[PDB]
Amino acid sequence: HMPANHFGPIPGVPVGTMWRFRVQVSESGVHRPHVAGIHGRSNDGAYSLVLAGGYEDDVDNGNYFTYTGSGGRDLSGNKRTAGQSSDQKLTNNNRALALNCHSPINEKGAEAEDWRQGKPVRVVRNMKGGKHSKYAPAEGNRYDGIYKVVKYWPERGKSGFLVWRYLLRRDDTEPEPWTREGKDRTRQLGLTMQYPEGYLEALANK
DNA sequence: TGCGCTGAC
DNA sequence: GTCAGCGCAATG
Repeated sequence: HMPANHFGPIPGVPVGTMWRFRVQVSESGVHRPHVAGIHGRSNDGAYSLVLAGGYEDDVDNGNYFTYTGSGGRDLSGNKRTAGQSSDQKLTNNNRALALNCHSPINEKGAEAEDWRQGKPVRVVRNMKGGKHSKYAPAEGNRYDGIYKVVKYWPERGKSGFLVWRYLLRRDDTEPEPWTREGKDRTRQLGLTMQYPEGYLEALANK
């Protein structure tokens, strides 16, 4: 098993792989947290993240995307999601993603000096991101490859509350699964949606 | 809309 | 131990 702090691609899991549920993506090692959008360690960096349309400030343009940090929410009442209700902070997961940027951690945001030297982040796109993105898969989760953090900065989001934003750019030798070349690669690799054992059965009989 | 669960600390 | 949390096959 790859360690939890493994940076980079997971051996045996090619770009284009698909899983129906987040828990499955977690077991693959691609994105360990089954809920959180970012998997990171505040004093190391972020190993992966998921675009699932959970934050209104996310902007997905394929090879480039602006990701939103987590937090700035009031999850009281034993919740896991809510609208913005407070300013986000460059701590925990947000500090982790910032560390991937090839530049000294800056409390006011920073820009990378040769973004390609930054730490790699595995990116997964979820179907729920399809309401505001033409790159999200129609179903489940899809591993889209390695991206790097070009820069990050704070600014008020659509809600009026401060949010941390990150510009990610793809840096992977395998083709993007959404392009013509990528769909051919997926076909060539024979990749198909991974469902839990007995899921389809419980779906049909249902 | 709240629960069981997992990773970070 | 405590807390964060881009889930969800659930439930009204």
